[PDB]
This record gives sequence, C-alpha cells and structure tokens, in this order.
Amino acid sequence: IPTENEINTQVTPGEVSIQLNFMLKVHPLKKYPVDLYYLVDVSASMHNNIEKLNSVGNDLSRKMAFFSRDFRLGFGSYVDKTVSPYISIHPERNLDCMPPHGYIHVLSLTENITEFEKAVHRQKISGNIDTPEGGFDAMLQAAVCESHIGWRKEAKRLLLVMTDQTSHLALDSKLAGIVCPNDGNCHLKNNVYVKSTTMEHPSLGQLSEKLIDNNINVIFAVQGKQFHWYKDLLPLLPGTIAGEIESKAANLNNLVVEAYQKLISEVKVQVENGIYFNITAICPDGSRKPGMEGCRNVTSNDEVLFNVTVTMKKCNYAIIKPIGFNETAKIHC
Amino acid sequence: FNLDVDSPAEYSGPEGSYFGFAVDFFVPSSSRMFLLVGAPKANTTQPGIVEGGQVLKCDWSSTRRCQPIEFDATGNRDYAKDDPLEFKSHQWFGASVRSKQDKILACAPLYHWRTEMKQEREPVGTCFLQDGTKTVEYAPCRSQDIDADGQGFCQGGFSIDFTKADRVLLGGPGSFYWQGQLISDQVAEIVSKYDPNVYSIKYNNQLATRTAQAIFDDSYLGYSVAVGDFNGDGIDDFVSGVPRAARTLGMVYIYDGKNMSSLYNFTGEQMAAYFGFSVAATDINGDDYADVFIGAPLFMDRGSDGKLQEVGQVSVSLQRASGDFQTTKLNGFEVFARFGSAIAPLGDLDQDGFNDIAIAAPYGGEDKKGIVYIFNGRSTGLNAVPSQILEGQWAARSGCPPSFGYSMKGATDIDKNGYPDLIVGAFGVDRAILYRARPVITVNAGLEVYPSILNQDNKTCSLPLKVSCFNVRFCLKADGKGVLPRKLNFQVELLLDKLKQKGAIRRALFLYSRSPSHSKNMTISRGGLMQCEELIAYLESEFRDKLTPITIFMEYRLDYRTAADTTGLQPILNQFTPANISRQAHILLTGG
Ligand SMILES: *[C@@H]1O[C@H](CO)[C@@H](O[C@@H]2O[C@H](CO)[C@@H](O[C@@H]3O[C@H](CO[C@H]4O[C@H](CO)[C@@H](O)[C@H](O[C@H]5O[C@H](CO)[C@@H](O)[C@H](O)[C@@H]5O)[C@@H]4O)[C@@H](O)[C@H](O[C@H]4O[C@H](CO)[C@@H](O)[C@H](O)[C@@H]4O)[C@@H]3O)[C@H](O)[C@H]2NC(C)=O)[C@H](O)[C@H]1NC(C)=O
Ligand SMILES: *[C@@H]1O[C@H](CO)[C@@H](O[C@@H]2O[C@H](CO)[C@@H](O[C@@H]3O[C@H](CO[C@H]4O[C@H](CO)[C@@H](O)[C@H](O)[C@@H]4O)[C@@H](O)[C@H](O[C@H]4O[C@H](CO)[C@@H](O)[C@H](O)[C@@H]4O)[C@@H]3O)[C@H](O)[C@H]2NC(C)=O)[C@H](O)[C@H]1NC(C)=O
Ligand SMILES: *[C@@H]1O[C@H](CO)[C@@H](O[C@@H]2O[C@H](CO)[C@@H](O[C@@H]3O[C@H](CO)[C@@H](O)[C@H](O[C@H]4O[C@H](CO)[C@@H](O)[C@H](O)[C@@H]4O)[C@@H]3O)[C@H](O)[C@H]2NC(C)=O)[C@H](O)[C@H]1NC(C)=O
Ligand SMILES: *[C@@H]1O[C@H](CO)[C@@H](O[C@@H]2O[C@H](CO)[C@@H](O[C@@H]3O[C@H](CO)[C@@H](O)[C@H](O[C@H]4O[C@H](CO)[C@@H](O)[C@H](O)[C@@H]4O)[C@@H]3O)[C@H](O)[C@H]2NC(C)=O)[C@H](O)[C@H]1NC(C)=O
Ligand SMILES: *[C@@H]1O[C@H](CO)[C@@H](O[C@@H]2O[C@H](CO)[C@@H](O[C@@H]3O[C@H](CO)[C@@H](O)[C@H](O[C@H]4O[C@H](CO)[C@@H](O)[C@H](O)[C@@H]4O)[C@@H]3O)[C@H](O)[C@H]2NC(C)=O)[C@H](O)[C@H]1NC(C)=O
Ligand SMILES: *[C@@H]1O[C@H](CO)[C@@H](O[C@@H]2O[C@H](CO)[C@@H](O)[C@H](O)[C@H]2NC(C)=O)[C@H](O)[C@H]1NC(C)=O
Ligand SMILES: *[C@@H]1O[C@H](CO)[C@@H](O[C@@H]2O[C@H](CO)[C@@H](O)[C@H](O)[C@H]2NC(C)=O)[C@H](O)[C@H]1NC(C)=O
Ligand SMILES: *[C@@H]1O[C@H](CO)[C@@H](O)[C@H](O)[C@H]1NC(C)=O
Ligand SMILES: *[C@@H]1O[C@H](CO)[C@@H](O)[C@H](O)[C@H]1NC(C)=O
Ligand SMILES: [Ca+2]
Ligand SMILES: [Ca+2]
Ligand SMILES: [Ca+2]
Ligand SMILES: [Ca+2]
Ligand SMILES: [Ca+2]
Ligand SMILES: [Mg+2]
Repeated sequence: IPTENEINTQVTPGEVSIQLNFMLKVHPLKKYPVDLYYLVDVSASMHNNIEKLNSVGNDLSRKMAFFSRDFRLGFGSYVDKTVSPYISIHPERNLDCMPPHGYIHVLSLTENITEFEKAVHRQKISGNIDTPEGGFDAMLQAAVCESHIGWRKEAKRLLLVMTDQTSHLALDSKLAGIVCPNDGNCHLKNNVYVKSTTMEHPSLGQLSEKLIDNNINVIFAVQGKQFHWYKDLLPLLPGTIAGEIESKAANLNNLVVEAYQKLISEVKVQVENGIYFNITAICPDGSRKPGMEGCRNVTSNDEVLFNVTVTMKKCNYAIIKPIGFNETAKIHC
Repeated sequence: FNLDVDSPAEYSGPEGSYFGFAVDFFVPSSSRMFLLVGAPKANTTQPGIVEGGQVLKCDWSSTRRCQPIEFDATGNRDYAKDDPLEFKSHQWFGASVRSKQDKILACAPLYHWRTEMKQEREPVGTCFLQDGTKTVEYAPCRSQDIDADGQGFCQGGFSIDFTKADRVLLGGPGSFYWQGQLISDQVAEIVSKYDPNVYSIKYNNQLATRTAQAIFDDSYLGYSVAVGDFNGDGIDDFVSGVPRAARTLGMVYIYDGKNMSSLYNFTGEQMAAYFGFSVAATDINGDDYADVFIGAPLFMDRGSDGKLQEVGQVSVSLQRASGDFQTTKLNGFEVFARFGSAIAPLGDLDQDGFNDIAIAAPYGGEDKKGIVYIFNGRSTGLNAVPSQILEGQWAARSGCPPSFGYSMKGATDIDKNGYPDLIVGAFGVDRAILYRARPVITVNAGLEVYPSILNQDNKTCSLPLKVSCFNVRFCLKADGKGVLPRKLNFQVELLLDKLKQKGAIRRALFLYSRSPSHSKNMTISRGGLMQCEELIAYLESEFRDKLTPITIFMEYRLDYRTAADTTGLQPILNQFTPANISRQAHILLTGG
C-alpha cells in the first residue's frame, strides 16, 4: 500500500506498511564484488587435491576479476573433532601428517593473491578414523565469524567447501559423549575452533539459518560418489550449489565459475515469520512459479518481481529475503 | 493429563556428573521400589580413574537419598607391568541403564581396552550386570575381531534393553566401520559363563548381526534399540534405529528375536533428519499388536510460507495382523526443540484402556528448559493432540542446556495407586524428576426441569402471596479406577437464566432462597448410583422480555484437598467430561 522513500535498496520497495496483493521488484546488479573462501577438508584422501590447488587460484582470479569488480580470497582447513572415536587417541600414531583439528581459519579474505598460494602450499595433511568429516562445524564458523574471516557486507559471499566424503551430523557427536547442541556463535580464539570437543556438529536447520542470516552462498566441491549426497541435500539449504570434482581434478576454477554464474542466474525468495503469504513468479520469459522456486537463467539486467497476497485470519514485522542477496524488504480489525 | 506437576519428587546428583542422562525403575520381584539414575561423568572411588561414572539408586519414600550402586570398585586392570589392559577414565558408565526385576544392567559406551595383541585404545564398550547377589561384566564387543574392521570401536552398550524372556539386547553402533551391530545374550549365560580371567568370554546361545558390505558403512546400527513381538510368535523381536543408513536418510531394522533374521525395514523420508535417533515399541491402540514409534529430532517441516522449520518428527506405525503397518506422522511444535529426542511408553497413564506415550523436546519451551508432551492412545491409534505438557524448572547452569526430557522412563506404578508414573531426566542441571499419576474420576451429572414449559398464570406455589413455580433437580454420581477415597465431595453451583447477563435483569429465582444462585456441598459415595436433590424455583410486572429462553445451568467441582491420600496426591476428573451442563425452560405465550 504505502511505499517508503529514498529507496536505497535493490529489492523494491525496501519497506512497506500494510494493515489488514502487491509486487516487489528484485533486480541483481551486473558487477558484484566477490568474497571467495576456500574451506577444505585436509584429511588423507585429499593429498592429490591439495597438491593440485597450489597455483590454480592465481589463474582463477583472472576470470573472476573479469566477472567481478573487486575480488578477495581466503582460506581455511578442517578435518574432524579431535576426540575419540573420531580420531585415534594413542599418545603416538604414516607419511608426513599434521595433527588432527576441528577447524583453522588461516587466511582472511585479501586481494593480494600470492598470499593465498603461499598459504596453501604451506598447508599439510592430517588423518582420522571415520570416513565422514566434520565439515559443518567449519562451515558455521566461517559463516558467523564475519569479522575474523572478513566478509564484506557488499560482496557476494561464496563459501566453497571442498571434500570427497560425507560430512558429520549433529547427533553423531553423541557417540563421542558430546551431547550439547551447537550454539551457532563464533568460537575462534587463536583462529582455532576451541569448541570442537564440547559442542555437537550444527544441524542442517542451524546451518541454513546461519547461512541465510549471514548471506552466504555455499558451493560443495566434491570428488567421489558422495557428490550425489551433497546434491540431494541442496533442497534443504537454499542458495547453495554443488559441483563434482571429476577424477583427474583441476576443474576447480571452471567448476566454481560455472557455480557462480548459476546464482547470478537465479533469484529466489524466502520469507521469515500469524499470516499466510502467497507468491507468484515474474521471470524475463513468461513463467509463473511459487516464490520458494525463484526463476533461473535470470539475465543480470532484466527486472524480476514477485506478487505477494497477504491474508490474515486472527486479528510485528515480516522480512522477505531474496536468497543470495544482502538487501531486503521489511513489511510491517 | 493426570500427572501431578505441583509436587513431583525431585532428585539431584553431583554437579557436572550429567545426573539424569539415563533413568529407570528398579522393582525387585513384592518389595520396595526405587529410582535408577545414571551419572556418566561422575568421579568415583576406584583408584586412578577420573569421571568413571556411576549409577545411583534413589529411595522412593521418606528422604530422596540417592546412593551409588557398586558395580566395580577396581581400577584399570594390567595385562602386563606398566601395560594397562583397559581405560575406565571417562568411560561414561551409567550412560545406559535398564532394569528387570532383580537384574540391573549398566553400560560404559566409552570404555577402552588395549587389546591382547598390540598397545591400542579401542572403545569396545562394556557393561556390568547385577542380579540378587552376583555382579558380572559383559563386554561382547571386546573380542579377537579388533580395530575398526571389527568390534574395535563398537562401543557396546550404547543402547540396551531386556526381553520378556530374560534376554539382553545390546547395540554397538561402531562395529565393522560403524555399520553398527546388535547382540543378544541370555542373562543366564552372561551369568554362568562369566570368568574374571577371560577378557573375551564366549556365550553359547548368542545372537548377533554379521558384518556386511561396505555400502552399509557409517550407518550406526544399534544407535537405539527396543523390543516387541512383530511376527506373532510370542518371542520379543529386536528393533534398532540406523540414523545414518540409506545415505543419512535413516532406517529402522527389525530382526527376529529367535534367530536374528531380518523381518522389517522402515526408511526415513528426509536426509539428515536422523530418522532413528529414538525408538519405542508399545500397543497404542489396544489391539494387542505392538506398535512402533520412531524419532527424527532434526526433521524440518515446510509450512505455509515455505520456510523449512526444524521441529523434529515422530512416525507412529501401527502393526496390523496382515504384517505391514499403518503409518502416521507427528511433527513437532517448537523450532530447534528436537521433538522426538526421547520416546517413553507410559502404559495406561489415565487407565482408560489404551496405552499412552510421552515424547520429549529437550530444547523447547521458555529459555530452552525442555518439554515433555503426553499423548493418549485410542482405538483409532494415537491422539495427535497432547493432553499434557511438562516443563523444566531450571535454567542453563553451565554450557549444556538443562535437557529436561532427554531421558525418561515410565509404565511403573511406584506409589501403587493403580496408575503408572514417569521419571524425567535433565542432565544439563544434574536432576531427575518423578511425576506421579493422579487417579482419574469419571462423573455423571443429571439435570431435570419439570415442568419445562412454564405458565405465568399458574401460580401454584405459595411463597413464604403465590407465584408460578417449577422444579429443578440435579443428580450426581462418580467412580474411578485405582485407589481413591470412598466418599467424594463435590460442590455444585446452580444459576438460573444465564443468557441474561448480570447487567441485565433476571426472571427465575429460587423459592427458599429468593436468589438466582444455589450452592451445595454434596458428599456422594464412590461407585454408587446417582444421589439427587431437587428444589423449587419460581418466576410479569418486573420484566418485559419473555422471548429469551430461561437456561438452568449447573457446574460442579470436587474438593481436591479432602480427597487427596496420605501422600497428598489429589484425584483429577476425566479430561473429556464437561464440568457443567444445562437445561431450559420457557413461558407459555398467549396460546390457548
Ligand atoms: C533391510 O535392509 C537391510 C540393509 O538395507 C537388508 O540387509 C542386507 O541384505 C542384503 C541382501 O540380503 C545383504 O547383502 C547380501 O550379501 C551377501 C554377501 O555375504 C557377505 O558375507 C560373506 C561372508 O563374508 C562374504 O563371502 C560376502 O562377500 C562379499 O564380498 C565379495 C567381494 O569379495 C562380493 O562379491 C560378495 O557379493 C559379497 O558382497 C559378503 O561379504 C550376498 O551373498 C547376498 O546375495 C544373495 O543374493 C545374491 C544375488 O544378488 C547372490 O549373488 C548371493 O549368493 C546371495 O544369495 C546379499 O547380497 C546385506 O549384507 C544386508 N545388510 C545388512 C546391513 O543387513 C535387509 O535384507 C532388509 N530387509 C528387509 C525385510 O527389507
Ligand atoms: C572429577 O575430578 C576431576 C579431577 O580428579 C576433575 O577434573 C578437573 O576439572 C577441573 C575443572 O574444575 C579442571 O580445571 C581446569 O584445568 C585446565 C588444565 O587442565 C589440563 O592440564 C592438566 C595438567 O596440568 C591435565 O591433567 C588436564 O587433563 C588438562 O589437559 C585449566 O586450563 C582450566 O583453567 C580454566 O578454568 C579455570 C577454572 O577452573 C579458570 O580459572 C581459568 O582461567 C581457565 O579458564 C581449569 O582450571 C582440571 O584440569 C581437571 N583435572 C583433570 C585431571 O582432568 C573433574 O572436573 C571432576 N568431575 C566431576 C563431575 O566432579
Ligand atoms: C549490499 O551490497 C551492495 C553492493 O552492491 C551495497 O551497495 C554498494 O556498496 C558499495 C560499498 O563500497 C559501493 O561501492 C562503492 O562504489 C563507488 C562508486 O562505484 C566507489 O567509488 C567506491 O569506492 C570504494 O572502493 C575503493 C576501492 O575499491 C576505495 O578506495 C574507496 O575508498 C571506496 O571504499 C565503492 O567501491 C557500491 O556502489 C554500492 N552499490 C549499490 C548498488 O548501492 C549495499 O550497501 C549493501 N547493503 C548494506 C545494507 O550495506
Ligand atoms: C530364522 O527363522 C525364520 C522363521 O522363524 C526363517 O524365516 C523363514 O525361513 C524358512 C526356511 O526354513 C522360509 O520357508 C521357505 O520359504 C520359501 C519361499 O516362501 C519356500 O519356497 C520354502 O519351501 C520349501 O522349503 C521348506 C523348508 O522347510 C520345505 O519343507 C518345503 O517342502 C519346500 O521345499 C520354505 O518353506 C520362510 O519363508 C522364512 N520366513 C518365514 C516368515 O517363515 C529364517 O530363515 C531363519 N533364519 C536363520 C535360521 O538364519
Ligand atoms: C402448575 O404447576 C404445577 C406444578 O408447579 C403443575 O402440577 C403438576 O401436575 C402434574 C400432573 O399433570 C404432575 O405430574 C408429575 O409430577 C411429578 C413431580 O412430582 C413428576 O415426577 C412426574 O413425572 C415423573 O414420572 C413420569 C412418568 O409419567 C416420568 O416420565 C418423569 O421423568 C418423572 O419421573 C409428573 O410430571 C406434576 O408433578 C405437577 N407439578 C409438580 C411440581 O409436581 C400444574 O399442572 C401446573 N398447571 C397446570 C394447569 O397444569
Ligand atoms: C603480497 O604478498 C606477497 C607474499 O608475501 C608479499 O611479498 C613479500 O614482500 C615482503 C616485503 O614487504 C618480503 O619480505 C616477503 O618475503 C615477500 N613474500 C614473498 C612470498 O615473496 C607482497 O609484499 C604483498 N604485497 C602487498 C602489496 O602487500
Ligand atoms: C535455461 O534454464 C534451463 C533449465 O531451467 C536450461 O536447460 C538446462 O540446460 C542444461 C545445460 O545448459 C542441462 O544440463 C539441463 O538438463 C537443462 N535442463 C532443462 C530443464 O532444460 C537452459 O540451458 C538454460 N539456458 C541457458 C542459456 O543456460
Ligand atoms: C497459495 O495459493 C495456492 C494457489 O495458487 C493454494 O493452493 C495454496 O493453498 C495457497 N497457500 C496459502 C498458504 O494460502
Ligand atoms: C461450561 O463448560 C463449557 C465446556 O463444556 C465451557 O465452554 C463454558 O465456558 C462453561 N461455562 C461456564 C459458565 O463455566
Ligand atoms: Ca572423519
Ligand atoms: Ca517374535
Ligand atoms: Ca497396535
Ligand atoms: Ca491411556
Ligand atoms: Ca502411580
Ligand atoms: Mg577423509
């Protein structure tokens, strides 16, 4: 009904006040600053993958700087919770390995790219027992720890998780005697996940919430058959995509760009919080889908709006977020 | 709906011991009854062991004293000089407790031993079983098949249960690269075949699952267990959750209790919902067919707005004589509350003829104190609307949330009032609470009005002048199952012509009272026929409105204080019984 002034939001209108059908215009800009964070499983099975990515990011920055005005790059490693039965707890325990660890943020986002190469080759490999690796804790930490990693409030915040096997689940922790659910807040003292042995892995609900709130788009880069695993989870984490690292590997740069042009090629909406809302799609081409399923292939230029029908039954403010975006529309008998 | 929440019995344990991580009833074969509470991180007297854990027996009557049960006062045994055999420190003893008459079985799922061939530390898990006098150890997963390739990380005792025929069922989620494993051994053999000097005891009539293909790796069979007949043989069959099976889609295996042959498979619906975290078996529709309840605490539901909300979900699968199941699902209510973390059969809580059940949301309610919902069984299945909601009364002491409801056990009548009771653990605050079932009273009320159609010019009665009059008669009887007082005191309040509010005039009043109201203390015998009482009430120059009927309304309320027993447990009225009724009267209009 009433539309706020001075816009200054990419979703139009930016604020509305209805008291009980209107259309809101989302429109992605072409040149987006980009924040790429490589979060990588450094278990044994990844020895080939680490060796590969020693000097490949240096090349990708070419394509990305061509895709994005600004481009910054960060790096962090993870393995598993450092507690039995996830690791062997013998005071010893065959080739050059580093000790296991929950998660270490090693390099904050920076434009100077050679720093990334120097950091990755300096990286070594650990090892544990159970095949799945506790990746979700690292994901949550890289998500909420905004200041430490250095996510820019303007850039498309891409978290590339690189692994080869399935990730651990929250209730898995119970085996280790860890039964205190994840609290979802940053717990890095010296760039080390100090709560790896005290809190459970984050559940998909907590992780989705933390990604959407911090506006992080996840890219699952995996190798083995477990790609399908991370693929079948995509419907549960909106604004996330998966890419298969093919056997020989080295498709990392091309994979992440193919994944990048797919979120610029999609604008999907999600509302948070007694009232029902009904959504219809308005893509460049004539297509009419429910809001939860946002248009795809969307050219960066073309406008894209959604209808909202508000019908209150019982006599606060709701928020309508286009996933992947940082600007939003707040809406207020 | 009949759980006493004003004065439940509260028990506490040492701070930081996770007192209340597992609870159970101890009922020896005509003897006193006790509570059992596990304290897995409790420090112990056994020398050189830190947070060995223990299991406390808590008195029922008089003081709420909890004394530990001595299953093993020894430290770590040595296999060779300065070569420890086992590592009881942080073994989490008491993390799994189950009782059966004189038998108490406790387990330490994080117990480690080095193995007899090399110097390692492998969490094979262990248990200690205690009957009348004897106390034996039971470690079916510490054997020759060591390391992850076998039973090295099996963590035997992660979940346990008994069968009707005194047979122990144990789950080991870490066997064969976390394919999980189930093991069933006769109590008599665990006793007889025990040997203090043999570390890998062999039991003759043992039943166990065989290692399988690698596709089943990291599935966590035995994460949770339950027992019940599901093939009509009389022998309790085995039920176990496999939360990581089917590509983290979860499953529930059911094996024949006679020879560990696969019987049935439940498969989850949502990935990573942990379908199979909790499991229970009980006949919920009184069909004498064990029904299966399966928890998925991390389930996410998509509601109106499309936003996925992690609320958890419980699947209620009713067994039918044919063999298959009639499955109905039941979502949570509060986000991140993990509805379905714990599932506890309660027996016939209200003693209505259908067993009931409790489902926990340990991380729900105000400030995440934890909640326990109660559901009543019906002929048609389970009533999906909870009849009672139990809330924790403690806040985050440190790190770990209260977790009220994470563990709980029912179906035992500890006070012997005819109704099963319930224990609820909250280990995050080191507490356990016993909620006792109040006896349910069913009340039949009657109300008659004669003559129903009044005649303004009748004027039969003589006011202590004359006025038209009629008779109002209220009857009452009550009875109930279990233990209750012989005389039940109800107070009945009657009002005349309610549809006309207080601000408006009234027309029908009582004779002896000259008032619209009538109260009466009424002492009716329990189980007898209807005690009735009738009184006269009279009714134009004082009111113009005659088109609005005259309602004669009656409400009744029993006296709880006088009906309570010696322990203070007050009776309660059936949940679905109107506390009031009404009849009507009208005036003859002109007519002729
Ligand atoms: C519920 O769901 C569960 C699991 O989801 C079901 O349980 C699974 O059932 C299947 C089918 O019955 C089981 O697979 C069987 O595997 C055996 C193999 O025996 C194993 O043990 C032998 C002793 O070590 C070993 O020799 C075998 O060798 C393996 O490795 C070699 C390679 O070296 C390989 O070539 C073999 O094939 C084996 O994989 C093996 O370790 C197999 O014999 C069974 O096959 C039958 O039918 C096939 C035809 O396809 C035939 O070729 C065989 O000869 C045999 O007649 C079968 O594939 C699986 O192990 C079970 N897993 C678990 C965890 O229980 C359960 O059945 C479901 N129940 C219901 C009611 O739905
Ligand atoms: C059962 O009994 C055991 C002891 O028999 C208790 O275990 C002790 O618990 C206390 C907690 O109150 C621990 O105190 C902490 O110690 C940390 C260092 O411990 C490490 O180093 C020792 C060797 O020096 C190792 O043995 C040990 O395993 C660890 O590797 C400190 O860093 C902690 O400091 C922090 O907390 C204090 C508050 O106490 C703050 O003031 C500090 O600023 C800092 O934040 C802390 O002091 C103690 O280490 C434990 N000992 C052992 C041997 O484990 C159990 O708690 C007890 N359990 C129950 C249920 O009763
Ligand atoms: C949500 O994200 C959007 C991003 O699209 C954001 O709006 C953008 O904010 C950035 C903030 O820097 C703007 O970028 C500036 O653009 C102007 C003109 O193009 C530049 O001159 C600015 O120069 C900066 O960068 C230089 C080096 O790169 C520095 O030397 C200099 O000091 C400046 O820091 C700067 O690049 C961008 O123009 C807007 N775009 C739009 C469409 O508004 C928005 O603010 C975010 N939402 C919230 C709530 O913050
Ligand atoms: C554990 O015990 C269960 C039963 O308690 C058992 O499951 C049953 O096994 C029997 C095998 O003895 C199965 O019976 C067979 O079924 C097939 C197909 O239905 C029939 O074709 C077979 O007929 C021939 O075999 C008979 C064997 O007695 C002959 O007598 C007959 O003349 C035929 O030649 C045979 O009847 C049965 O189907 C299953 N299931 C059930 C519900 O009965 C399981 O195998 C045992 N597992 C062990 C011991 O590991
Ligand atoms: C003016 O009002 C007076 C009363 O205020 C009224 O007198 C009534 O007369 C009838 C006879 O025509 C009486 O009828 C019986 O009354 C007793 C009450 O003591 C009832 O219990 C009787 O019903 C019982 O038996 C029935 C079997 O036939 C059952 O079906 C029923 O459930 C009862 O158990 C029966 O009604 C009546 O009692 C009196 N009134 C009173 C208060 O006693 C008079 O008729 C009115 N004026 C006119 C012109 O009628
Ligand atoms: C970008 O990073 C490189 C990598 O460290 C920096 O090169 C370093 O320069 C310092 C001098 O300031 C030398 O002491 C280091 O040995 C150099 N490191 C390497 C690996 O050669 C470079 O200075 C950085 N650029 C900016 C603008 O900060
Ligand atoms: C526009 O979107 C459609 C689907 O929404 C794309 O069609 C897909 O094309 C890719 C290869 O480009 C295939 O792998 C998919 O199987 C196709 N799916 C469907 C449903 O057709 C189409 O390619 C997009 N257009 C452009 C130019 O990329
Ligand atoms: C939204 O509209 C569709 C019809 O397009 C209808 O089926 C659905 O029930 C509506 N949702 C709500 C929450 O009203
Ligand atoms: C009488 O009971 C009904 C439910 O049976 C209830 O809705 C109503 O409010 C009650 N009336 C009074 C006066 O309490
Ligand atoms: Ca692992
Ligand atoms: Ca059976
Ligand atoms: Ca049944
Ligand atoms: Ca019942
Ligand atoms: Ca009782
Ligand atoms: Mg690995």
